[PDB]
Amino acid sequence: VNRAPVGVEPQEVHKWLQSFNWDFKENRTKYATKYHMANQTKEQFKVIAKEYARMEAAKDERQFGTLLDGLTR
Amino acid sequence: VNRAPVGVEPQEVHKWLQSFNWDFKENRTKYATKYHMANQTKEQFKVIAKEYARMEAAKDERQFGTLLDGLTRLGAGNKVHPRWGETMKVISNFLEVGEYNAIAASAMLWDSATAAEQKNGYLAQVLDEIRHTHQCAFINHYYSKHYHDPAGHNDARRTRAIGPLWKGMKRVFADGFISGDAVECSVNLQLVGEACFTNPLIVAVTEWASANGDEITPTVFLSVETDELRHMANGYQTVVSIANDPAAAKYLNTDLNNAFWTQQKYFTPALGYLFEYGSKFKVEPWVKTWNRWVYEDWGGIWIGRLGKYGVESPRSLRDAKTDAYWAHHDLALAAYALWPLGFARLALPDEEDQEWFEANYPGWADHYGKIYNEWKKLGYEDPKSGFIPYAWLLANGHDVYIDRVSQVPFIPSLAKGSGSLRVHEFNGKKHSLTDDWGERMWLSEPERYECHNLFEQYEGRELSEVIAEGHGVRSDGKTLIAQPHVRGDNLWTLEDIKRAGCVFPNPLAK
Amino acid sequence: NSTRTEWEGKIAKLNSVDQATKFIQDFRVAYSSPFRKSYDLDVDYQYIERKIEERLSVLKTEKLSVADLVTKATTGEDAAAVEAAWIAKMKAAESKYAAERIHIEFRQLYKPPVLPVNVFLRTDAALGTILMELRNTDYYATPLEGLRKERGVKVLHLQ
Amino acid sequence: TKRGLTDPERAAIIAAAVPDHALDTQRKYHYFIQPRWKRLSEYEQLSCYAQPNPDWIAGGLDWGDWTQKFHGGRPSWGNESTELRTTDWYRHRDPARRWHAPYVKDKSEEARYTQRFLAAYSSEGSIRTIDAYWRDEILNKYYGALLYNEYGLFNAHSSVGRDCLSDTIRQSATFAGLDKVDNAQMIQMERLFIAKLVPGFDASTDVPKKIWTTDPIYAGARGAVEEIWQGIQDWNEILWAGHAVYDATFGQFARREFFQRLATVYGDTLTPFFTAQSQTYFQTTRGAIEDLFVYCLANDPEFGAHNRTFLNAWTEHYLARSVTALKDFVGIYAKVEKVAGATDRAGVSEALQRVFGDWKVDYADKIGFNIDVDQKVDAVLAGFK
Amino acid sequence: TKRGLTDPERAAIIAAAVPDHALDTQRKYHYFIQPRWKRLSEYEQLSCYAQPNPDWIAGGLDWGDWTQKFHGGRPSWGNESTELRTTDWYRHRDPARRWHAPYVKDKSEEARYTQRFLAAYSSEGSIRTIDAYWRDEILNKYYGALLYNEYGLFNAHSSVGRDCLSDTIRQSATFAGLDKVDNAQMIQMERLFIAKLVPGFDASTDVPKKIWTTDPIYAGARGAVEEIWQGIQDWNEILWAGHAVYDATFGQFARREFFQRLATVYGDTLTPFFTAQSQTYFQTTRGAIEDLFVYCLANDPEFGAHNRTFLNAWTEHYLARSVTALKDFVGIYAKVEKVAGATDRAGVSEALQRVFGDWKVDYADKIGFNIDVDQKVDAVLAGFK
Ligand SMILES: [Fe+3]
Ligand SMILES: [Fe+3]
Repeated sequence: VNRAPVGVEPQEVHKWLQSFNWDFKENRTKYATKYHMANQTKEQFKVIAKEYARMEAAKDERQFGTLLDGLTR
Repeated sequence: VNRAPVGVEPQEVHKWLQSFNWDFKENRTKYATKYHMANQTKEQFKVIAKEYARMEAAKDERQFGTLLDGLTRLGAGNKVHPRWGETMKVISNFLEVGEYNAIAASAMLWDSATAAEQKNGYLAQVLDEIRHTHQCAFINHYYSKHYHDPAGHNDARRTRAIGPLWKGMKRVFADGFISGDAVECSVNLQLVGEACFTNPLIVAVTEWASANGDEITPTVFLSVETDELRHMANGYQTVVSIANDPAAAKYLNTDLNNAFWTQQKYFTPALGYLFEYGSKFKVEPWVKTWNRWVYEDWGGIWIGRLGKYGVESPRSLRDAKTDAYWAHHDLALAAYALWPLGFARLALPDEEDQEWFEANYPGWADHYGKIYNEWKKLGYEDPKSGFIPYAWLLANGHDVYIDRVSQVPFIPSLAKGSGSLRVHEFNGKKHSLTDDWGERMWLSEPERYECHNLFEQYEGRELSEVIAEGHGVRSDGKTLIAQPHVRGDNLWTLEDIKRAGCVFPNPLAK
Repeated sequence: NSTRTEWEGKIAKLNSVDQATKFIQDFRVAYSSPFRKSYDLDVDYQYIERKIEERLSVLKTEKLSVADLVTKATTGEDAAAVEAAWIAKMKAAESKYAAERIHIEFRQLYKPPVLPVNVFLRTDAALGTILMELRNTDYYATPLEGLRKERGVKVLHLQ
Repeated sequence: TKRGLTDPERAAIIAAAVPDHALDTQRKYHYFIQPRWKRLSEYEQLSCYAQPNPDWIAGGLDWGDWTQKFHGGRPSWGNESTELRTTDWYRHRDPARRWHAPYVKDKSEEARYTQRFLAAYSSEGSIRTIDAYWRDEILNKYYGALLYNEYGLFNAHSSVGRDCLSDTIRQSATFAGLDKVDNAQMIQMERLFIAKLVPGFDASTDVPKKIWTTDPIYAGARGAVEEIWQGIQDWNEILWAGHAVYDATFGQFARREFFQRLATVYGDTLTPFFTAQSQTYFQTTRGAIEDLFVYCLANDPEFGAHNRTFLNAWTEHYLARSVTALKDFVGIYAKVEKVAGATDRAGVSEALQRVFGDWKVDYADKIGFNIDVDQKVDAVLAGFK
Repeated sequence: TKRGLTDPERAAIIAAAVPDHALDTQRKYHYFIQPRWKRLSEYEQLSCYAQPNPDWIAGGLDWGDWTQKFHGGRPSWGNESTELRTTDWYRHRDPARRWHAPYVKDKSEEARYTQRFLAAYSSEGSIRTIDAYWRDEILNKYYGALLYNEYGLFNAHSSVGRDCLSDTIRQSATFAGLDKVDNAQMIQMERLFIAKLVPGFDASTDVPKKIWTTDPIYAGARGAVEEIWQGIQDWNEILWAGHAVYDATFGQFARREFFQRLATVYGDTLTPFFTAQSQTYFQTTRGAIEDLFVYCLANDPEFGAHNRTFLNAWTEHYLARSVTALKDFVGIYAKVEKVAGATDRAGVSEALQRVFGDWKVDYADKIGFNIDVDQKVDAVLAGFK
């Protein structure tokens, strides 16, 4: 077996996100509207939940350290 | 089955830590020692690895957010008065080496212990001293990016090996912590180094820095200070563990007195000099701070606390009190006279500073201010004059010597403190000693003290060549890192030092 | 530095284990301790010693066997016997001066690569334990003049 | 009371004093350190050259002799503490680039996840499906006995922490020791958790200690650990014999191939959670040990055959002592329920083949050691019931 | 360019302007919020009363009518969006006290540990001991098919995120939806990891999608999910039918009792790592759902029999649809190797007894629902081969 260190990055998981939906008859919106959204619209940022949480925690620690320690001193 | 949410807290795991050791014949210490540690000694903080990591990460995030986001937005890097900006080059780099050697000292104490809880505490101390080393490095890392003169902050590790003040630092905080009996190193590092000097200093440095316009050093040092109480606990537990040994009553007071003299001999002059002569706004006279630190806090409270285990106050405290009034002024004169050998920019006391010095030290004027005024009049700060203070001292009958044990400079004819000059010849070499305790140390164990001073190393060599071989120049390759003024114009270069033609003599040639 | 270069040139000519043992023992006896014979290499001898130690280590690994490298001294004698003999000799020393002479001579004669690292460190620890226990008793009893007389030092100036 | 940033008078004075131009153009901290990778990293800048070493210790920048020494003349740090030689002791780089802050960050994340997982597992009642014999005897006794192996390998680092000749190696050794002690504490945490879940389960260390010190199955283990702990003083030899030979064979077998594998054939959902942490620690330590002992010492430009000679001798001795330990330990297969492909002779033979082949490829080929895997497998299996 | 802290002139002017004494003595932020616990917490202070609601919505502090409404007159938020009634919609408290910062902190720790574990597991070569049939067929197909169950339960929260009448409930629902989508993405991550380890393993979603949409085994699952997703609009009903009835029975069985348990009897060391994360998420969501639907709605002082009536009707309907799904799913036991006590009829009977008894004690006793566990077990086992 191959014994090289590997992991999985978010762009590899995001590649398969489109195929998570399946078509049935009542798969429609619940709210009144005048338009219909295109089925093949893509996203410009390759974000999943874990990557989002990592980025937000990195931002929050920097934000909170300043206010709670330096400006208070 | 019971289906209630439970976990395991650290105090439950710590309960079983004692029974992790098993007895076999060769379960002994690997280092030479005079004492044996008690097998049933406990620890006062209930710390395991995961809890330690959690606490340290919580501290580090708060420390780093401030420096990397807020003080950088405020532009606080270039709002510190220059004198303190050059004082911090010496202070941070000198504290770093002591923090680093505390790593090995605590590792040797963990090697020497027999109980598992005592080993756990020493391991936590090792990790803390690694953290403290990295923080002290980060202070200079920040000054290198955001301060207006990064020359001294850039390469202190390489360029600190030229000057005379670095050798006494290695004796008290590099070789005084790792060479000798393990308990001797314990009492050097915790009972005297941290309990009596370092911990009060980390609090005073912050107040002086904030008075002089600095907010990076308070940010780092106030967080550094939060770890030491555990190290004081480690020292108390080490003293309690050796109390029942018969040796303790034979040797403990001797090691305590030797460690106290070793530490005070260098921290009395150097800290006072760096505080008073390296600042624009003066928080407090150094003599009162020293009195309240050593004489009343450590000398009284800690010594009374440990007296019940046989510990006595050192018999050299009277000499320390006697010479703790003028020592830093003598060291300041020595450091001003040999400015080309340092790695920071200096500044002679001006009129307001002279008024403060005379107000708080009556008699400072007639002795030191006259010398400083004469040096200023002769062209101390002017590159074109070619005035070397060391040549002036030599031509006026004032000679500089270096102690064989302590490695502290000494000028017998311009010193108002204690101590006298002693010159001995042994086995065909001449040695100079400056006090009674160091003389006894050298006469009792001559094999431990074989260090070289700069006069022996640099004898007969031109000053500019010594500066250039030790990488004492700036980026352009001609200007020197050390300067006699704190202005931004009229700096000294290698040619200016070469014109003076200073050559190192042999002080003991007689 | 030219002293370093010429001593390195002399070191490079050693080609036998016995020659390198004699060379290192002579150098350490001549220039190492406070009881050294000469002070003419004060600022250069710790570099030349490390050069000699590297040449003798290379020669040892090129000439000897594993059993010799682990159990025997470079002089050809058994390391455990050397350790036992020297600990017996220290234990019989009467005063602190003879004890320190014995310790210094042991460090000057049997020090790696001449003696294996583990046995040397174990013997050094034991000798140091005895020396410290013998020195530190009655540290402040003798006056400074008596200490000067006991050490045998000559006073050149006394301010 | 008064600060130099917020006081108008002091701020004005400081602004008057501060020069309007920079006095130097080099703003990189410790630019003279040679970078291992493309550019100088923060780990190298904050780590390298922190230890003050004179020029007679390879790679040092200072000069002179130590100011104070041991009684008799032993230096604070010297060349006499190890058999191996090098042209520069400042060459070692940790592949993971760990200084204090990222290290404590990672361990804190692991500690908070562990607590959350234990709370959820306790709420979910998953302990009901575990095999009663496995949990009652094998786990509770022998998994608890492995604790003392971990503790001894932890205590082996005391002399390495003091006698080491560099500053990156000191960090690597300290982190390895903290990993070992964390493994021991995690084993005890799992035992305590199972004690609060299952009534009648005992989490005391009396039976595991009696097994460790008296039971024949671990008789060959203690011995090895003891000689690595209090039998040698050379710090390079301690590191090599502890992490690259003894652990990578015996501890790898015992942790990965017996306890983690047999938990997944007996319906145990709790042990792999802790075994995963143990394996992650092992791999992280292996990277640094391999870097130190292969890139720097065994591949030295001037030395290297000298170091290879010493390393081969050490490998021979301690491989013999690890094979003894494994052949002694393999007698535990007579106490478990028979499972085809795992517990019979064939399963153990393939497990030993995997362990020995992995160790071969990882260390022996890089050092120059010659090993026959079949002979080792037969020597260990001579103790199979 | 110029700042009011560092400019001497502006600092002096501001210091002159600032009064020397405080003008008020109350320094607690939103002191008028009633604390659930002993003292007011930061979660409550930063969360409660953020939604501006008039007095004709229970617990509101504003007055008047909405400034803009839907065409035809539908309010922005109204009482017509749910069947259940209460005296205060601001009563819900999350037991874990989660606002944004601790939530992202925990998930980030989990994400960094997952990456480290995958790197170590890949380096260690532990995939060699897995059962080939289990990995090739059962995991790769049906574990991948469970992804769409997770995705549908995730998409069920879109209307709850818009029509909810409070601000703590909105946070709880959003976090539950993010947990479901994270579960689906984690299943796909494990499949991709196994694809880079084992040659010939396919991580595409074509076969799992075909199984989800066409295979009889999941025929009863899709249906239920579909009616919970696009069949109802009441947000309370969606929350109850999705987390307290359907998931807690069918998803609990499928996740805990089939895949995690059978991994530990077939020698799989990778699946429990992800299943542990799934179970931790489930327990965290269960705490909040139980608090909302038991402490606040079913135990209302004025209402409560009205809410219990509606809850009992919903429980009847969706318990019938979960029993149908389970009886349909239980036909997968004919595709696995027989193992005594786990795969035979007795093992499945005890597994179903455990699941149904846990659900009984957790929800039915607190709501007032009457259930016979033996009848449910027999109804499900009528589909056993
Ligand atoms: Fe410290
Ligand atoms: Fe400390």
